[PDB]
Amino acid sequence: HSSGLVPRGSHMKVWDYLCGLIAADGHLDEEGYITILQKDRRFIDKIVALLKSAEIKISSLFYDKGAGVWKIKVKDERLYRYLVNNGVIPGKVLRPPSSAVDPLWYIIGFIDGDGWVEQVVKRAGDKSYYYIRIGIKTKSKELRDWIAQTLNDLGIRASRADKSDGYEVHIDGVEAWRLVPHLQNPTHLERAQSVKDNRLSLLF
Ligand SMILES: [Cl-]
Repeated sequence: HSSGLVPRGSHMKVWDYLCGLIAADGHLDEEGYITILQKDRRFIDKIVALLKSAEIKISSLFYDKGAGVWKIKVKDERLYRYLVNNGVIPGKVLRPPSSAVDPLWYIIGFIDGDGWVEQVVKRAGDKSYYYIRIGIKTKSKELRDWIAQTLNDLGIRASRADKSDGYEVHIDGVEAWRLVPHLQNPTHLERAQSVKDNRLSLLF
């Protein structure tokens, strides 16, 4: 019984997921093209499969040797319009998506596109307990604020931290484990699993 995939069918979430993914890792250009950038090729493969599923044709897929990333080029008017109507501004500060986008699925997409998984440590009676943190960093304060407030509204606790080079939202411990099954980025999934390797993990 296979799960943890981006939903399809009558309650599909492909576009909502892609909205967050592309907001995180994409750029829309003057010509009407969407370019999705990812370093990790096995994640690239999953994106390609999702786009195929949505009937979105790929114009090109090429490894930018300079930047060190794979670029998926897409030329699709309906997708381009959907994206620009959900805070994905063309050029080179993002806005939150509208109410019509499934917020949980946009946020998962965004985590997959540009978030990270790390192990943090809580110090208790002279011992170090490890637990996972999912983090997003963005230059848009408005988007960061919305991600945090939106997760809080869903009942998934999130905190905020302001860094010299950007605005962070943190989803820790149990809260992160509530998102992991939905993440498509295999690097996230492996790093989450690594916390169990510690002799002292807070939750395992
Ligand atoms: Cl944990």
